[PDB]
Amino acid sequence: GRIEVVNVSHIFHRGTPLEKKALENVSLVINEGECLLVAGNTGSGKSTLLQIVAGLIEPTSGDVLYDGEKGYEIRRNIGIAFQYPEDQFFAERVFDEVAFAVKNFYPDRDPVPLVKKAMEFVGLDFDSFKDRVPFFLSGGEKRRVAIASVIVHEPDILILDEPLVGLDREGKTDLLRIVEKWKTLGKTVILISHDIETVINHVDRVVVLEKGKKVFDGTRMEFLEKYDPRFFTSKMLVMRRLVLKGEDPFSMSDDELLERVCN
Amino acid sequence: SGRIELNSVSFRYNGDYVLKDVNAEFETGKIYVVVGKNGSGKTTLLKILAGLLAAAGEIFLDGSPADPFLLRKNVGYVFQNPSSQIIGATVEEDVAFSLEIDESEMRKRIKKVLELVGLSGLAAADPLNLSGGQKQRLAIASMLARDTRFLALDEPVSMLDPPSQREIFQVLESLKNEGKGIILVTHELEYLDDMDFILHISNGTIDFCGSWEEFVEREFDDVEIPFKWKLWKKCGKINLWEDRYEN
Ligand SMILES: Nc1ncnc2c1ncn2[C@@H]1O[C@H](COP(=O)(O)OP(=O)(O)NP(=O)(O)O)[C@@H](O)[C@H]1O
Ligand SMILES: Nc1ncnc2c1ncn2[C@@H]1O[C@H](COP(=O)(O)OP(=O)(O)NP(=O)(O)O)[C@@H](O)[C@H]1O
Ligand SMILES: [Cl-]
Ligand SMILES: [Cl-]
Ligand SMILES: [Cl-]
Ligand SMILES: [Mg+2]
Ligand SMILES: [Mg+2]
Repeated sequence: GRIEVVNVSHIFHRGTPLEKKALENVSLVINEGECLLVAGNTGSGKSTLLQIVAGLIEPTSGDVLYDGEKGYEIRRNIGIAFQYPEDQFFAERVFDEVAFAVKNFYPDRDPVPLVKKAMEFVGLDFDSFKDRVPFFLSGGEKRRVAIASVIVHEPDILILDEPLVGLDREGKTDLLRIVEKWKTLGKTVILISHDIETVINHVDRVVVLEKGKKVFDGTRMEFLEKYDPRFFTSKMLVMRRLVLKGEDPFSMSDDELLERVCN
Repeated sequence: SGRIELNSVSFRYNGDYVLKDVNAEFETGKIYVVVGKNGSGKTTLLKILAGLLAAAGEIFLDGSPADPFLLRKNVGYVFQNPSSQIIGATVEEDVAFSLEIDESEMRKRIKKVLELVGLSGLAAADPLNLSGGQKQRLAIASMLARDTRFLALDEPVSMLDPPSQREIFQVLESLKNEGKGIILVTHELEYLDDMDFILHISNGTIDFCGSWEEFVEREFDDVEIPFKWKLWKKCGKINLWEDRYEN
């Protein structure tokens, strides 16, 4: 629940003529019940970071301390979703794909109820998707399958890499519902999303990367008010006008924003 | 130049139709944006356009009929997941790949599409170890190298940040001006500068097809309306963009 990364940096293939400094001395604290948005350009290396935080790779020069530690059945409470869902598939049927986490960390219990509720809270009908091949689904349906497979066993840490990508409006409101219903449970969420504009109503703290370096680690409220706004979306610039004069735009419907801007 | 023409086109994967009697014309020089909820048939339509799927009904490329093998020969396609069209020990081998069928030229048509998508200097890197956004960039490049009359893109910039999305779309727009047909599937529409048409797909049929105004009017619920446009019709020109630089 209390993931702390200490002077981590990671070097891909240290020895050969390439090395690549994916990460550059990253250190940040992410408390429980906190939702963190990992942002930055395409070279920043946020996916690398979330892979480390999820214990998928070993830093070549760092530690991530959960409360100390490593790896044991702490696995149990980590659930990372890859930005490309197919990079995560292994099963020939959607049911097996989703049921993995339950069958793995909880080999005693019947998975059918759990994977059922998991599937329907990403909008996938059970008797309609359970026996289909994951690879033979639409992009949005693949995204949903991934999300479901990593929320099925209710981990303490829910790491989502580009979870909005490929979903329709209904799919995105389903995802954000998931994020909320895991903040309510006092669980930790970690987000990568180029689309800050949507996620930010539901995020507590932003971190921004830059060639591995961390060039920002403020709060949500302190990111729209203290960060280079050259590349904000219109909505973000608007919320910015609303934070600068005193108000709290993170609680205004897409229309209430407008009214409070011109009228 | 040219013009694809779908007449009474329907498609089944195995079970029930995912496309039910589609009629359309896609003409060089204009740009078509395709929207609709998950499982509506956008990708299937697009693959039928690029000759990647054989569909029921008639499809004409310039008056004459066209099998998939002819359609492929004249529409470049970009996958939702770039990885399924990435192959080659390095990036230049990747771009080079569908310059399969010379070595002289087939090397800066390459680094032209690479400088175009913003991938210059990585041409000697294992494609497999690019970032997600850069893999997408790569796919765009390799399709552009083909130099097809039609560009069929299935959510091409769905993982670039909005500045990058905007710039890539400007590249596409340029290519629209040079007489290339452009059919674009996206869920964002946010980065879209201009468009000639918006098609909406409900459950296998093209529900709507007209101007952008007509689209924001009919009120569809499955498609997110850009905050920028909402902010355009009310408030009007408030010159918000100044905040990006503020002197
Ligand atoms: N396995 C790998 N081997 C070598 N280089 C890698 C590997 N994975 C990532 N890189 C490089 O490390 C950098 C950061 O990668 P990555 O962590 O995917 O960035 P990112 O934040 O996810 N960018 P994006 O998701 O596309 O917006 C890039 O320049 C990659 O080329
Ligand atoms: N390769 C495939 N094999 C079998 N069925 C498929 C395949 N791809 C898609 N389908 C199904 O066909 C229907 C329409 O698919 P598709 O054409 O990808 O819709 P879509 O508009 O692309 N949805 P999305 O990409 O998530 O926004 C869905 O119900 C899918 O389950
Ligand atoms: Cl199937
Ligand atoms: Cl048409
Ligand atoms: Cl809307
Ligand atoms: Mg990433
Ligand atoms: Mg699709």
